[PDB]
Amino acid sequence: VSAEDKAAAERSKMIEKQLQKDKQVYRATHRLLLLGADNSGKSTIVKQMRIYHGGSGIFETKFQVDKVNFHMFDVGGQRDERRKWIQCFNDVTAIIFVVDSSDYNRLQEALNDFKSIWNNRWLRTISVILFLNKQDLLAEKVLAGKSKIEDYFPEFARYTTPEDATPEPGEDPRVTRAKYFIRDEFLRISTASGDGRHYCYPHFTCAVDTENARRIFNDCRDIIQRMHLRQYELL
Amino acid sequence: CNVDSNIDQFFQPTLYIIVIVLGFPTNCMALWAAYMQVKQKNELGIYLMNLSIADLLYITTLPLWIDYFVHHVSCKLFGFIFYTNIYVSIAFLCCISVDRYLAVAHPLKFAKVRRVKTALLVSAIVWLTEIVANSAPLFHCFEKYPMEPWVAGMNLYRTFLGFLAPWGIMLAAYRGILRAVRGNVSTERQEKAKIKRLALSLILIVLLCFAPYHVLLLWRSVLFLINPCDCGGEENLFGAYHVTLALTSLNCVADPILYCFVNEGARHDVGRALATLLGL
Amino acid sequence: NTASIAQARKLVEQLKMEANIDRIKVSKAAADLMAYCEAHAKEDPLLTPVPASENPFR
Amino acid sequence: ELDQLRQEAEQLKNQIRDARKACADATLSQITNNIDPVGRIQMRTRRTLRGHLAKIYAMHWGTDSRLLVSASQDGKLIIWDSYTTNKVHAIPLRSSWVMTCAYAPSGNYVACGGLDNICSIYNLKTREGNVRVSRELAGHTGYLSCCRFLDDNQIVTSSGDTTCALWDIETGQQTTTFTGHTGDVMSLSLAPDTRLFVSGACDASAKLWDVREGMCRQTFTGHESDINAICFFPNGNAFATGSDDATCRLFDLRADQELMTYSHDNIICGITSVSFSKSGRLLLAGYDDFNCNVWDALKADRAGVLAGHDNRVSCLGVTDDGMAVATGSWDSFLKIWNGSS
Amino acid sequence: DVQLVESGGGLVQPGGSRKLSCSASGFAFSSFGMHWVRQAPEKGLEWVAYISSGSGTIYYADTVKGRFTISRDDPKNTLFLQMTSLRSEDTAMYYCVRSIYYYGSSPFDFWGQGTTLTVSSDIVMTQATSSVPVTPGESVSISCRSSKSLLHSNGNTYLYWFLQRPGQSPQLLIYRMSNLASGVPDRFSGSGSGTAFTLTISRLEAEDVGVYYCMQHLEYPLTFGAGTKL
Repeated sequence: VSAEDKAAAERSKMIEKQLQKDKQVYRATHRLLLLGADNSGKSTIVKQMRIYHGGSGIFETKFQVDKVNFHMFDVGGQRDERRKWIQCFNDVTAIIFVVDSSDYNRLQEALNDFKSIWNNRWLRTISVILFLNKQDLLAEKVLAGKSKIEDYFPEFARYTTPEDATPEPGEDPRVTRAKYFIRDEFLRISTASGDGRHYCYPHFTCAVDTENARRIFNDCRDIIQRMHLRQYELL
Repeated sequence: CNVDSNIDQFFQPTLYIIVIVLGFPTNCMALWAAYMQVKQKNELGIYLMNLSIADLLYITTLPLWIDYFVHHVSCKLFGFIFYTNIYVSIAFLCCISVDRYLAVAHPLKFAKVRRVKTALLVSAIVWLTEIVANSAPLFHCFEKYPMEPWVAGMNLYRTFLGFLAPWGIMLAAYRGILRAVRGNVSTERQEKAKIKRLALSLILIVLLCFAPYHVLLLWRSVLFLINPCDCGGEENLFGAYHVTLALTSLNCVADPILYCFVNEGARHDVGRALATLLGL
Repeated sequence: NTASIAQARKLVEQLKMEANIDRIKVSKAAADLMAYCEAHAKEDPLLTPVPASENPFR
Repeated sequence: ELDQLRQEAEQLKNQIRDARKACADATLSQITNNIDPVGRIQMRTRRTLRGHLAKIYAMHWGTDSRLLVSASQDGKLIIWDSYTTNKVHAIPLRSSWVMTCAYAPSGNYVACGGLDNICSIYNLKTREGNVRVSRELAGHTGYLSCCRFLDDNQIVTSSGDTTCALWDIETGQQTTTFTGHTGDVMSLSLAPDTRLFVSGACDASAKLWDVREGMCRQTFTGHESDINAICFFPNGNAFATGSDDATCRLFDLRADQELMTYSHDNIICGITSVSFSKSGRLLLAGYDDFNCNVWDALKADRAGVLAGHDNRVSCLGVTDDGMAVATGSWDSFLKIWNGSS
Repeated sequence: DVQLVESGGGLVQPGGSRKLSCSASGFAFSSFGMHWVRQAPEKGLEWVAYISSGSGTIYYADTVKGRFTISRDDPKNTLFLQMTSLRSEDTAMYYCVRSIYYYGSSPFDFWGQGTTLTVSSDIVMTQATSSVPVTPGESVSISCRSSKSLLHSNGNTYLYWFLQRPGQSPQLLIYRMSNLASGVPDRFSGSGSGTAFTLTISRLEAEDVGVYYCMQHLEYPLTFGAGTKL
């Protein structure tokens, strides 16, 4: 080793120190992959929480809850026919799937997309946080009554409100039945294959809803808790 | 005084040998699995690495006691290694208990502590402090404790801060783990029940494989507290002490079973290890 | 209909353009690939491990 | 009209298959049956390049065969001196997700690109003393999967919009746009003469274009799934495609057919990277199966296995002089394998 | 941009400590190692001090060891030399030189406009030739010798060639025998073996007039050589 090689070695050592300093931050933050239909209010949630940074493409949104940093990634302006870039997101903490519950025309397409995402090979162990966005629009539409879910889904007639369901006191019971019917439609695919490897967390949120960050933080806490239970030989 | 322990202890020369037989290979596989867990950057494997090492050293210590007992550089030899590995194992069992508690009860706010570098740092102290603390008999001859008051105070220390504090933190941390697991939506009822059973098994096996000896040790110390060298605790305690000494050895066999073999991942790990070892 | 027909005719034109390439015999091309493979086999440190003296990754 | 257009397209395809069958008389295995098969090849990990914080998706050897550049999901492009393991450079990236990286043939610039749809090219040798974005190429509507340098002023990129593009660096505009692919394009390999270049896509097809004029000169099919990686033969008259169907297929330019299929029934995981050796006899392919395979390109047998990675081998490159093979996997580790004897 | 201004100096007493500062503007000072180099009046050069990036490694010359100090202010992009017990041989030109070390780098890039100081074993370089006709349009070759061969096990021979114009600071011509600096035109070249070193100029211009200097970097004593005047 000569003088120049020694100087190069010290340069590499400084680079390694900076690398460790960056590793601290990298392990400190959890990466969340945001997906949803083009009309499924995902950009609305992103804007309500924080301000995104484009650069069609990647949309980055870093938000901090309880001194824990989360990094939401919205992949927009792309054809979602295979989502073959999903192999990049095989290590995200959670997949935030936002679905508009007030569009029964595209509700079946959203259900099929959720089935594809859940049963995806690369997202076998990645938990999904399900945000049933635009609850106010759904309530208004089912209150109007001119649109029937029965003609779109024939199992609504034989569907009843679950006893587990917790509705708002000032909320119409038909609204509760519609909400929980859609949530059970999603949870059917969630429970068809995802027994122990990963879980789907459903949430009812609207455009004006502001506690989405707290829900994401709690769901990520549960996900990491189960991950540590499996990792630390407790499961 | 009237020291008598050769007859009743003559009924378990074989417990130590069978402990060696079931501990050396099992603890070797546990050490290998712990090393593997270290390779996946799991800092808990570092504690499992040293816990198996602590048990392994106790197991390698064990033949020396057996042959010398038959017959009859000893105190500074295994006689020193005797006290440490009994308490280094427990100390490396509380570190596992605390690390699991921090990873489960607070999974999002203690990433700095749950590090391989930090695991070695807190493991270095555990080896260092126990070596330093129990080095008092050496500086500050199989273990008999004739009546010596200094080692009586050491007995009180080693029965309080050697067991009650580490096992107390064990129980507290595992109860906290159970409480945090109960408030987990993802886990089903069966998995939560299995976690509860695992915590109960660990806590109760520690208390049934280490507490009788320390309880008798505390009883002897408080017996000396009033009467010096005339109480004659040999009358109804000595054979019981020598049987709890044999009872203590069962932890070196329980640890690689409880902490490694129970989990499916470590079972697959040891399976691959043994299969590849037999293959070559 | 003006869109699908245009794409179909473009695909047809591209296919017939691809149809006029003089495809040589697979035997002679494979033999040429083999000869190239065998001529440079000595200049391959990966095929024939290089002695450690001039190996820069020793 | 439209039905007639489809019918004549089918007749052209059938004529293509008939011409290929007429040209096809003997499999290359039959020709090479007389050559000496290479024995078992074992490759040692001379160096391990530790320092990446997460999975590594791409790497590219420098033309000096010594410096290499690797891209990882932490938004980091690390340039290593492979001989001494020293980290020459560490470039933070605007977007954490880059699925490709490249090294300029002169070595002055490096390139990266990913889910941001922007090809970020950095000037290594600046009087400023640091690395800065020399240019940010925009114009792709999909994720950029692979970029290669023709020279210091021309680059070639492939994206998920089923398009490839040829960029003039000064102008920053798509000089030529290659639009013949149906599915997402993953990997492109620049020909040694840099006059043509091939690229594999999701439609189970590899299209070879020419840079100067810019139309799909040839199209090769045969794979059953998405083609994940591609690499030109050293002579430039052939290339290799590795796809998700766990088979590597070698295509020949002049024959316009498929030579053989490097497929083993034991392995089922898809291919992530494919590259040849200097003489072209060895084809090294990294898999999803956490290890790489080394086949004899003319006998289609598994001459060796490179198994030192805890996760899938995402990228795998071979030096220009053929001294070593550097594989970057998802366990943050770049291993420089090399021969033993 | 990429300019190293310097301040301090003047007539000083032998018993008075001095601060001699160099400020870097227009390039990343934090990632660059730094050197302090001395030019005796109408004489050759001699390296005085060196400090790596981040102040990890600090080396001093044998002639000024124990009374000189260097430290860097990265936020202010400043490097100052503190001088104690000034001697009569410190009356000289001083230059603050940036230096980055990695494979392919030219680790003497810019020599700033230095400051004058007025006061009231090791590798040796021969450079026997000292006078050359100033006739332009010729092909002049400048020779040099080394006590020990500068070739290393790696392969790179740590020989550096600088040109100092009559009224400007010295500039890099060659950071290693087989390669050429950035701003230097393709007119210059270098070649040699072992200790025999040669600098070749194909055509001579009016801007090539100056003093040529050679340096070794194999050993951190970094002793210069006696200059050659054209």
